[PDB]
Amino acid sequence: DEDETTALVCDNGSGLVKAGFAGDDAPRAVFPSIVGRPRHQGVMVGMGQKDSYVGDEAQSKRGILTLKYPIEHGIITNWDDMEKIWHHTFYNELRVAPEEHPTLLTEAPLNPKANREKMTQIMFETFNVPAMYVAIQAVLSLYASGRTTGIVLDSGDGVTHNVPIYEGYALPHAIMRLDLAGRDLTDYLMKILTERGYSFVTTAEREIVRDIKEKLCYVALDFENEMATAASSSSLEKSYELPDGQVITIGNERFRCPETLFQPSFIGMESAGIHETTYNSIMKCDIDIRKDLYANNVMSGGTTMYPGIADRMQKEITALAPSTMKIKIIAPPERKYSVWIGGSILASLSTFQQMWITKQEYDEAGPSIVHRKCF
Amino acid sequence: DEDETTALVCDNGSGLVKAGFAGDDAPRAVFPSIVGRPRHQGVMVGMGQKDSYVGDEAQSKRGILTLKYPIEHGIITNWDDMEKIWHHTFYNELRVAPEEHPTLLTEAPLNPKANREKMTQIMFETFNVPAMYVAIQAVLSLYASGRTTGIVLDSGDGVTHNVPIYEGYALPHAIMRLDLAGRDLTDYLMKILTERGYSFVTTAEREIVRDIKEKLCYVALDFENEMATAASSSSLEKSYELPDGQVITIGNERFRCPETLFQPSFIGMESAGIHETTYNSIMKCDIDIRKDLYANNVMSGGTTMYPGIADRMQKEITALAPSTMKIKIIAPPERKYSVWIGGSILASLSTFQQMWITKQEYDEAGPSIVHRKCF
Amino acid sequence: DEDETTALVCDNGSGLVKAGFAGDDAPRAVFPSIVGRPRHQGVMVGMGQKDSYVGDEAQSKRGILTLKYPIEHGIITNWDDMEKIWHHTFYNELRVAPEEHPTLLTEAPLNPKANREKMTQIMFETFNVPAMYVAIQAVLSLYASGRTTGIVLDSGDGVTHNVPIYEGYALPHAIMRLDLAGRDLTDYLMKILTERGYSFVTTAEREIVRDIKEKLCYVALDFENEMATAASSSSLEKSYELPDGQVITIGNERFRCPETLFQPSFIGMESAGIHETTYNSIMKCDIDIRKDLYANNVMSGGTTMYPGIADRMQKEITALAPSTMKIKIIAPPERKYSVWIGGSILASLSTFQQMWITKQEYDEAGPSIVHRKCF
Amino acid sequence: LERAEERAELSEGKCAELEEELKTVTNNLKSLEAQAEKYSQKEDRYEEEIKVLSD
Ligand SMILES: Nc1ncnc2c1ncn2[C@@H]1O[C@H](COP(=O)(O)OP(=O)(O)O)[C@@H](O)[C@H]1O
Ligand SMILES: Nc1ncnc2c1ncn2[C@@H]1O[C@H](COP(=O)(O)OP(=O)(O)O)[C@@H](O)[C@H]1O
Ligand SMILES: Nc1ncnc2c1ncn2[C@@H]1O[C@H](COP(=O)(O)OP(=O)(O)O)[C@@H](O)[C@H]1O
Repeated sequence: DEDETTALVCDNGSGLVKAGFAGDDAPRAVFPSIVGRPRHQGVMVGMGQKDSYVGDEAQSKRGILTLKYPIEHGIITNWDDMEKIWHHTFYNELRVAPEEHPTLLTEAPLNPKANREKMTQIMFETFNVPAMYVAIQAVLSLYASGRTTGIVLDSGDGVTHNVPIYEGYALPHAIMRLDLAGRDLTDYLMKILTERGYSFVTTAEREIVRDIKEKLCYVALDFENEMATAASSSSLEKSYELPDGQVITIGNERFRCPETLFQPSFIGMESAGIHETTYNSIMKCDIDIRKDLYANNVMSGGTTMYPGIADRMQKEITALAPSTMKIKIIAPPERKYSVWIGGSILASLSTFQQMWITKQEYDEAGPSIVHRKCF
Repeated sequence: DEDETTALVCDNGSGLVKAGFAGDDAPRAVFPSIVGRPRHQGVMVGMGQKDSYVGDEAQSKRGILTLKYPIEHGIITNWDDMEKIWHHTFYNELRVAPEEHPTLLTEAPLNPKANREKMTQIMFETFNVPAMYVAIQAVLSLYASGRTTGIVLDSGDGVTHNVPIYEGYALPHAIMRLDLAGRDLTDYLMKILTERGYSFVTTAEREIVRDIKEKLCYVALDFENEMATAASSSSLEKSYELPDGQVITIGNERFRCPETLFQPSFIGMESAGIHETTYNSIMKCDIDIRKDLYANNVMSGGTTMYPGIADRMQKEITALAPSTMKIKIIAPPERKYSVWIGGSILASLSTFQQMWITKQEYDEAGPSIVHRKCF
Repeated sequence: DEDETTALVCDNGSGLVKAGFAGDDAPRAVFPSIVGRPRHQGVMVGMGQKDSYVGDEAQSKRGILTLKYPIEHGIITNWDDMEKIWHHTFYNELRVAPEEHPTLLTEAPLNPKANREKMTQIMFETFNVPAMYVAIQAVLSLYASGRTTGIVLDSGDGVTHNVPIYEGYALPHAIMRLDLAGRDLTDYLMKILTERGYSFVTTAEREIVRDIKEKLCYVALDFENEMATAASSSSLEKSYELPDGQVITIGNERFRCPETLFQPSFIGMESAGIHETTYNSIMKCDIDIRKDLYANNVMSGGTTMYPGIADRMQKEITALAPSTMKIKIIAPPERKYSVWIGGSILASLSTFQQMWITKQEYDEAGPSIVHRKCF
Repeated sequence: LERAEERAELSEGKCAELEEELKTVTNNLKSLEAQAEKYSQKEDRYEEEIKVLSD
């Protein structure tokens, strides 16, 4: 429905796919990366009923569906489900025909090449796109934020990439790939809500807990002060309405879940924590780089929206940092959306028009071309 | 009448309560976790007749009683009824007053905290026990089975816990708790027996179906091959004599009911089964742990009392496991009783003498102390 | 268990520790420079379990331990862990109390002096050694190799030192120190194995990649030719088996890891590589020295075990070198162990018996004495 | 009613969001009040370092 062959932009995460067209400042819609399937035997005749539901269909009919995500910590492992998600995104909601538009996809720079090669392959081979580019999420948040330098901290649903960029350059020896994200925080919360008497196991229950976290949780500027207080008084509880009319109240679990980002040991992970990985990405860079990365701690993705996180991360790095150095977090409202936004900006740059893989180059070069043309 | 001031041990599950003294062989008595109450109007007078019946009393007079279980899915919800079960257990069969004897009770680590707090509180406030401890059923299973390392698959009456333990340490993020247990297998059997022409709806009928399951059902090492014959010939049926002289038989339903453990969807549960949970508990553990857990899958609890289960599980995990690796199962004759057995072992260890909560510690701290000192 | 009060010899690097007695041919025990600590909460009672594990204990029980290396690029920063490594080495494996035997420790001359002062201090103040001598690894390398003159090429796990020696004298202005070593080569391998779909981040996983490197990696005489071949054919792929039965197949990563020694930009290092520095160490020496250093380029320490390394280094130095001149590399089987051997040789020389610091000269002078008595 | 209640919920949603933003901003206000004052004090500590260094 577009009146120009603008590039399409789709940010495919473990959570939701943000999608819209290049040149806008937002996706048209967010398409949860979900393909649902009925888990019950039909009794009534003439009910329609499909073998699978996609995106918002999968969540709307979830009462009898088992819901699964095709993306594991940033890598697509279930390609059948992503073709359904992508098809639905273009076909029904973005009202897009990729055959007439270049498409820009996003990815962590640290993920296996198999994902960037396959995403390049599907847009050219299944959706017949005239051109492709797969972009780096550190880059995309920095474009959206108006920055060329900084440590980009995603703390997303899937992966935390911890990548320092200076003057537009990667500083790869200082990268901390971290296997800790919102999907793990959610599982932790289900176990501690079980301690409170509310057992969340099945899909409807998993989606409820993800909704509880998104509306009730925070990290706390100072964990121990909130911990001691929340564990001692009901004044720190917050309620949530369960869909059947029942309610749940949450106390110190409200922050114990988000806290895993700073304390990965909460879920059995061996990790420095997001504030130390951010710190180490600054620390491992050259001495004349360190000052610029300290002043540019850059947020990306979701969870960066938790109360106390922008103030806490700045304090946690300051506590590890040398004196003299001025430490600052860049936490724009373009939060949870900056990677998609960066894609819109990048796709549209005049300086990026030659970075696109064309269909002819793809067909001659093969799928490995993404390694030579994108990153 | 005892020759030592030892601890008392009671495995109070959602099914039955195994009770005896620490340091002894087994439980002195096993009670149903049942409190029974009459559902009829009396006509004769001077007939005795209780307001409520407990344990074996509840079953012996069940012809006119409705039978309720104070414990469900691993948690006591009716503390008053458990105090009644315990008064009877301790004073009438064990012939002991807990006032002079430390008492060990059990739970799963993922049961709501209320379970451990009420177990501790009843014994300290209504029995005046000098000390308390709430134990981990998986730990007790490992002591009884001769292991410090393995996956404990307790397959109980109300819940399956599925927890990896390595060198005496928990790997808690890898616990795959499942909402499928022996009580659900009984209800499934009642529905399939109804399809066969034998409907059961009231308590007397429900207790009998559980008894039918316990004596007639098996799981089969290979359910497809078992079904090929069981569904083709009457030679695979087994008869059960009902209390009223009627005879009920079961054909391939004899193994299809237990099969739920490998097919939870049979009762409407969103799960692939116990072997999937066993496998994922191993998967969530570090690579240098996994080799020992594959070699040490531990069956404990009841419902493991189905012929073909040790072999069924070895095949089902081997099928998911990497090649080269040896997958092994521990399934001792001390099945269903192994938790009690472990209780006696733990309660009496010299290394466990300081793990006990004393009455003085309880009175000063209140019941929340169990959450901090036991585990 | 030793029949003489000979010197103890221990080469303690950032990777492995080689320990034995002077006058012998080989270390009696080899330990990793590792102290391990449990990162999990204990669940079972009476399980023993140590607070910390050392050397081979640390690796043997590693499934639930985080493993730390006390040495950072050649300098010991964690002396709590090193006194454990030394105590274990002496007390349990060499079966010696250092109080009865002199001890020789080793380090590069550009290693901060603080480390040789502390090595002298640990043996005198914790182990009460009667005497000390901190040796130059290059000195020990030339004794073990049968040389007085030559270039010592010693890239290790920590750093690369690169030092020319002529007639037993050092030419220190020609030392080319680089922050380029096996730990960084390993980090590069972890990133490129991630590119292939095998992401390794935890201690167990990091140890696996280090083990993959040691068993599978090589350099090849010609990098462009090996690269072009690996990119064209499966004939250069090699498999590795992992502890849980997983198998990884590795292609050009097998030599791209080692390649970093010639291409330091792979790990963010500002360097032209080890052949440029080996060449410069010869070049910075007087022309009447250079002829003997060119003909006696001597490998010691590990990484020298990569097939194709002796030939690539000889070829690159030859390409950089003037024509007519004969360039030769000595790469003896006593590789990775030759420094220990040199330690044994030096400690036992009659001409070296006056070089030992006694626990008297040390106590009167203090720790700084190592700078005047050793190097 | 459902729509009005929905508006109450949407408006309460906004109310809570604004409240969270209010508190975030207010908490930032307070940390900034503390910083503006600490900074005014630093404006003086630094000015003093200049005066001392000048002397
Ligand atoms: N307000 C919030 N409170 C708590 N967590 C949040 C909040 N906003 C975003 N996050 C978390 O971040 C993730 C969604 O952010 P997003 O980066 O847009 O996902 P994606 O990478 O698919 O685009 C979810 O896990 C969500 O729980
Ligand atoms: N032969 C059998 N067939 C089927 N189920 C059995 C058999 N024997 C024991 N069980 C089951 O054991 C359960 C109670 O045992 P138990 O494992 O000790 O509970 P828990 O461990 O949680 O305290 C009951 O549901 C009972 O049906
Ligand atoms: N087969 C090999 N492949 C790659 N590197 C090797 C090999 N053998 C030895 N090295 C390296 O050398 C180390 C052992 O030799 P050494 O230099 O004496 O220890 P260090 O450098 O810590 O002082 C090992 O950690 C390994 O990283």
